[PDB]
Amino acid sequence: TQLDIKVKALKRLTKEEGYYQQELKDQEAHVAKLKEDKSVDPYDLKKQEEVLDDTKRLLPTLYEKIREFKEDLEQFLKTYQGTEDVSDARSAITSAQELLDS
Amino acid sequence: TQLDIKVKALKRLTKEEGYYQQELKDQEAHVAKLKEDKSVDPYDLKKQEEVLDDTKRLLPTLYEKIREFKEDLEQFLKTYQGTEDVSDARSAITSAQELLDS
Repeated sequence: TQLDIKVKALKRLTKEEGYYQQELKDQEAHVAKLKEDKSVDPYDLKKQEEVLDDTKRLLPTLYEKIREFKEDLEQFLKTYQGTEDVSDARSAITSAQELLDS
Repeated sequence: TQLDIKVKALKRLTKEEGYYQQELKDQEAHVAKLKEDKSVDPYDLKKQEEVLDDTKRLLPTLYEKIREFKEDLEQFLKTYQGTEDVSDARSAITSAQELLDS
């Protein structure tokens, strides 16, 4: 059903954001360790910093799509006359909204 | 040691590529299913295709960094005089090279 497709599209986008946020947190820990050790060569620290920057640039566009996907689902629900239970859809919208606000 | 830092830097990049390659494979499976179903609204399919395209854009820059990190490690080894066992380094270089050649 179209409802099901729109809900899964959003649920899968928010799950991916979580996945990417794990990576980003793990990379920052690694850069923190190198930055704290003054015996580390600035070039080896830079290689790692430049990689973090790349990962980070991914998030902005991801949040742009989470918003579109959320708005799409919300607009679809305002005129929905079907018989399906829309609780999962509402719950998906709330979780996405929480993320955008955080 | 500087050797260990360079080896790890590279090994973590090749492990990241594998992670991102899983995400990509899972997204194409999803888009594939929506593309076969002709009952699906062009816009819902498009939402998914656009996301796939983004995921893909991430790989090229990732391969560029694997090569740079590979070359940095290879260059470091040409003049290495330490006492550490460099088998792990050579092994890291080989896996990275396989990836880039595939």
